[PDB]
Amino acid sequence: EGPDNDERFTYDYYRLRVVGLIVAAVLCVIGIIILLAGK
Amino acid sequence: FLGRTGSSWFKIFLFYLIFYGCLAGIFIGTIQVLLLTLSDFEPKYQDRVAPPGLSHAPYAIKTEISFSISNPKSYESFVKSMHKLMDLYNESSQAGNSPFEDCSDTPADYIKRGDLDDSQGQKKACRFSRMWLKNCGYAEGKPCVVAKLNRIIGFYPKPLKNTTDLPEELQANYNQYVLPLRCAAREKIGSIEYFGLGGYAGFPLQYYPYYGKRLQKKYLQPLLAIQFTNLTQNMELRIECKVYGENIDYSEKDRFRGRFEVKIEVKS
Amino acid sequence: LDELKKEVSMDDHKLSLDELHNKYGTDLTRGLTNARAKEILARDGPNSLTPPPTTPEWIKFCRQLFGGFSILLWIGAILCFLAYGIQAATEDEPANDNLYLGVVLSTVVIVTGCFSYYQEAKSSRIMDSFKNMVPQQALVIRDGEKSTINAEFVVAGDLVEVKGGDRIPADLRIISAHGCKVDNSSLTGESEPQTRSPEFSSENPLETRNIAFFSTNCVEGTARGVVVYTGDRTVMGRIATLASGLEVGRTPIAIEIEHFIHIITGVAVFLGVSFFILSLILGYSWLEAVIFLIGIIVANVPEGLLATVTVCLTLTAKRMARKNCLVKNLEAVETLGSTSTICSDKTGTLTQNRMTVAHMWFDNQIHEADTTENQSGAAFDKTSATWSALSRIAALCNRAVFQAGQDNVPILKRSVAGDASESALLKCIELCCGSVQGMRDRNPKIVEIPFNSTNKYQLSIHENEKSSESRYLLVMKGAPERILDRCSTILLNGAEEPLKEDMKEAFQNAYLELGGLGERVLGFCHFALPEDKYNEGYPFDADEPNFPTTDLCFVGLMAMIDPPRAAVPDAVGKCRSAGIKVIMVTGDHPITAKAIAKGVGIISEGNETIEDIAARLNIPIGQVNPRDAKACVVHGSDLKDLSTEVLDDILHYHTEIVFARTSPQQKLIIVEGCQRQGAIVAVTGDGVNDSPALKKADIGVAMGISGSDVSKQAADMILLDDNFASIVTGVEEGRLIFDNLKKSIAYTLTSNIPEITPFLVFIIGNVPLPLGTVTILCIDLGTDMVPAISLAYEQAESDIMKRQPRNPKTDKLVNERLISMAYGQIGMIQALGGFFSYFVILAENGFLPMDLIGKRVRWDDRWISDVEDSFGQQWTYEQRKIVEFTCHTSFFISIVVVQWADLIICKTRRNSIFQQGMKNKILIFGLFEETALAAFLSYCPGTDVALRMYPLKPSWWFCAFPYSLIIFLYDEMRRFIIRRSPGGWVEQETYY
Ligand SMILES: *[C@@H]1O[C@H](CO)[C@@H](O[C@@H]2O[C@H](CO)[C@@H](O)[C@H](O)[C@H]2NC(C)=O)[C@H](O)[C@H]1NC(C)=O
Ligand SMILES: CC(C)CCC[C@@H](C)[C@H]1CC[C@H]2[C@@H]3CC=C4C[C@@H](O)CC[C@]4(C)[C@H]3CC[C@]12C
Ligand SMILES: *[C@@H]1O[C@H](CO)[C@@H](O)[C@H](O)[C@H]1NC(C)=O
Ligand SMILES: [K+]
Ligand SMILES: [Mg+2]
Ligand SMILES: [Tl+]
Ligand SMILES: [Tl+]
Repeated sequence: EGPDNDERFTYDYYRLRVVGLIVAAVLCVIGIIILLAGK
Repeated sequence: FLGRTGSSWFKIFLFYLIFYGCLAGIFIGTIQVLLLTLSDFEPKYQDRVAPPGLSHAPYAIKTEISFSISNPKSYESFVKSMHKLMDLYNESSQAGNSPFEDCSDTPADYIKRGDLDDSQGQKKACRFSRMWLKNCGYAEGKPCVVAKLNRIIGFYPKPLKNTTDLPEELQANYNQYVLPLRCAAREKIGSIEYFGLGGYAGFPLQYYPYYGKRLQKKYLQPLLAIQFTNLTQNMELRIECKVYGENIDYSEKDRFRGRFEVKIEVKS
Repeated sequence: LDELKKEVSMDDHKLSLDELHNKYGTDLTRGLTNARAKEILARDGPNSLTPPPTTPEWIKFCRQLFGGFSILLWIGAILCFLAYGIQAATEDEPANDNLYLGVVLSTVVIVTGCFSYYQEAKSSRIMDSFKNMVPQQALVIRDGEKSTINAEFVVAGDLVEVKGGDRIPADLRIISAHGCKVDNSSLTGESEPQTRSPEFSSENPLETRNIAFFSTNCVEGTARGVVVYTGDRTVMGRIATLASGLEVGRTPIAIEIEHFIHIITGVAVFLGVSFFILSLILGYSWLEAVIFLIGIIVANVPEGLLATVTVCLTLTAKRMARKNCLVKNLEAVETLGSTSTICSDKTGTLTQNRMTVAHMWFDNQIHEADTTENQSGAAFDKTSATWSALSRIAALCNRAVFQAGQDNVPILKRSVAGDASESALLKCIELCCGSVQGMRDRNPKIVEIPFNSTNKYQLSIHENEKSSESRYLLVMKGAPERILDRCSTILLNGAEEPLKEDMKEAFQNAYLELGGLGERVLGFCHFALPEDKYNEGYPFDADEPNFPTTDLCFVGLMAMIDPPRAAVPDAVGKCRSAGIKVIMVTGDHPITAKAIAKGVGIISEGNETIEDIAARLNIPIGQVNPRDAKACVVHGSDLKDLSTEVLDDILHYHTEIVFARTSPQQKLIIVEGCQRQGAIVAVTGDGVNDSPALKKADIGVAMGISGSDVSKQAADMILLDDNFASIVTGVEEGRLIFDNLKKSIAYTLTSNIPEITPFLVFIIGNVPLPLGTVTILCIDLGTDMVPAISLAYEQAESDIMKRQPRNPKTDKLVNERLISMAYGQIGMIQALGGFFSYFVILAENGFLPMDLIGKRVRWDDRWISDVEDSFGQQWTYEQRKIVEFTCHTSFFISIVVVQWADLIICKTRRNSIFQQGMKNKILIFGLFEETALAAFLSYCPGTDVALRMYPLKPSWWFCAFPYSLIIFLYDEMRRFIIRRSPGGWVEQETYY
């Protein structure tokens, strides 16, 4: 917007962290699954 | 030789020459495409400069400016940087209707020169006289520090509204058009005196938004001179200058995020 | 020091009984005086063995703390505290950087110390096992009276008494004996009881009957003797000292480790000081000049590599534990793969160590029995009525019996009370005719004449199990020729017939052939006594010939030997196909040694000794060109008078070598001889007479079930199931781990470049620091760890058992070809991918690449809280630093992303991934966990403080992707060239 362009200097680092941690966890689980296919 | 024969030494050179040549050519290629994705007028991200920093002229050894009044070369270090800044706000530097403009001698509203486009020439910036900085060689006794708000493209500094209570409760509250700056230390052993545009202790909103170096060269940002004619002597005084606003915030880590940290000591 | 002990012993068995007493001031009848014995005790010292001085574990741990990498990491750790000290004095720095980094680095050294300490283990209790062979007490005659004393109180000169069941307390001169037999397997590896008597019977004291040795035991009878040697001075006490004293030495794998440590340490100190001066010339304060150096150290040293090696070794040892192959020393996991020569004991190693029936001669025909443990062969005969007649004599004319409670274990494995030949016959019949006890119940023995020294035969009279007869049957066995002189008829295919010169000659032929096979041959015959001349109550006199022992019926011959273990012949061939030379080294007699050599394939068909040529051509041995003989058989008595140079010629000039009747020191000498030629040697054995050889071997392998305690103490590896096929597996595993270590090392080293280059450009370019010191440790100690380990699970790229053993002088673990690829090619591509992401982060935040050159001065200036970017914006100190640390984080993640491809390319040295596939599940695990770790380190809240890791935006992850891919393609194209032309260019330059 014009004088109300506050969103330009903002970033949702909170969501990014939530998503990043979700991904890291799921990649960790997936890895266990493939490894445990025989121990 | 060490490793191989001459014939082998050559071949290993012909390889790494072509190899590193290709790698350099590829690296450069990826730099090209990166630049191709970027604007010339505005950076891709601005969230890391977001809350504006407040910086001053006196080059602090460690957020400190200690010196002796009864000594000449005791403050000549801080006068070097003080001069460096103010030397830019000369009238001879601001000549003709291009690229400067005479703006309200009193704090006014924002000025939009269109978009961040080259569809116009150099966006015309507001003039600023160093003569608006009353009282301030500089203050040989009781320094005359000069404040400054860090430039951010497209940033509209918004002052606080007088809805509720305020630190400098309602005094000279130019609510609509001034970004205030109140310095503090309890520990009230000083004498705060502020100088600026229109005589106000703030930044005139008519100097915003900044259009960037590419669209606004020679542009001048507003200054706020602060003088501490304190009646005390020979002690470290931790003075903090704070700016207030809707778009202004602070951090415990970044001690320059919209504020000062000055340790004055007139040890004379 | 031990050169004296490598020699054959001298003795006094030639002296008379009386003469021997003069030498030791002793009485043959009364024995020593209580006072004289005590005098000699203080004089000579105790009858005991003293363990050699060991190196305390303290010094062993700390010796690792100073080996190249640890030295450099120490210099870094101290240089951290140096810069910290210089700070704490000058400008009060409230930070924790140099202090904490100095603590972290010192911990890295200590923990790395534990890993190398675990790898360099030496579990040796040789002298302890020997000490276990000295009895607690001994029986001596002192002042004309016998008393038990502490065996340590035994001295040279006293009169000692031994009987069946006790250990020989010291080396004795036999002066009196009654039916005394002894087990000399300690000195020979052969357990067949040896008679002891006062009479001298051989010039060689290790063969004479009038000497009994410490480390052996009396098996039966009784004997008295004069002590000639005590403690360390006994024959086997010296073997003890020799074995326990032998310097261990460095393994092939250990030597390789130290070698690349020198290389990497070299480049480290080179670039280290090369850029330390390069910085001072550029006008960098010593305050900074050291900080850069610390970074250089951390970049160059692969902090997690030595521990990787240890883990890869450990994991390989775990797989072998699961095949009944115990590894006592982690490094011995690889030595077997580098082995070019095997020196093998015969008895209990190549052989089962059990007299077993091998052939039978009946019906004018040679039949072969199955000698294998698990009986993997086939039948020979069951139909012939002759067989049942021979079978009956083998069961009936036999006094051996199975021990109680064995019905659970297999026939051939069960313990038997009796001599070896009777046990063999027992197990033979029990196997192919069912319960022998049944046959001995159906045919009650009424009278017998046990085998006599003079008779040379054993006879028995039984009540025929037949109801229509129920009469008296006579059976006998003995020396083949003696049995022949007592026969008139031969049981041919059922019916008897006269013994004509024809069948008599066929007997001699059969007899000579079986004997030629190194087999012990016995004759078997029976006689159905006439009914009218022998009533159902007729008494037989065993003392005086009350019955005919002539004109009997010859039934057949039976031959026997201590046979090879089932898997041994095939394992020997497999070792030989892998280009390993196999030598036999045994305490056993030459005829037996040679026969098993041919049986297991040590001596291949057609190959001759000089003696074979001479006999075939009917010419003198001196007339034979010795170069015409590729095979040789050396008796220990001849070995004794040969110099080592002459032993070296024997080793060089023969492909098929048998060392027979060797002493324990002689085995050591042969091992050393092989090593002297530059060969990596394995020893396989099971006896105490293998102990010195096992110790000296680059790798000693002991048998687990049949092995003596001493042998297993001297070994690096134990075959817990006595499965000789494990040697073949061991060499295969050893070769595989050697290749996989290269892959894992290249992988680990490759990521050094992207950690070095940022520090260099930081100096030469004056740009903001692309990657931090902490960030490097997050790679080498964090992300790269599991991937690097996972390479240990790689399958072979080709048939490794088809290639020759590596040349330890030329074929190195880390060579110039590895460095060229890891440092010069792949690591260089990784460095760029790192830098790219660095420029991306900065440029997208407003600092374009062009304006970055020569900005570090203002960038690092803590007092400039207004640096101008390319777009004209102003940054505080902490703001720009957050972007900088975000650059460290994405550079870090870029390494991880480019290590993805590197992990896949390091999978194979030659083959394509499209050929080798992706069947390594540990490797895939590594990829997932590596990425999980990196993501966690970036996104986990608080890690921005502890490690300066900042959250990355999604687009950031993909910066290095095009570089990761170029690596995969590049290496795949390169290896395509290798395969397409075995010539050499790409091969001799980059083939690890
Ligand atoms: C900007 O203004 C300052 C004001 O102090 C100028 O300083 C002058 O310097 C000259 C020569 O050194 C002196 O003679 C004068 O006394 C100073 N003041 C004035 C008001 O003229 C400075 O030169 C100016 N800089 C530029 C680039 O124009
Ligand atoms: C950061 C940049 C400027 C550094 C570049 C370093 C280059 C020149 C280095 C890195 C790895 C190096 C190579 C590594 C391996 C070998 C094989 C050896 O048998 C001869 C030297 C040779 C061929 C080296 C020559 C120089 C080399 C290519
Ligand atoms: C500042 O200077 C003015 C003259 O320009 C003078 O009148 C005044 O006293 C000064 N103020 C202070 C606080 O010293
Ligand atoms: K050994
Ligand atoms: Mg043996
Ligand atoms: Tl490293
Ligand atoms: Tl590394």
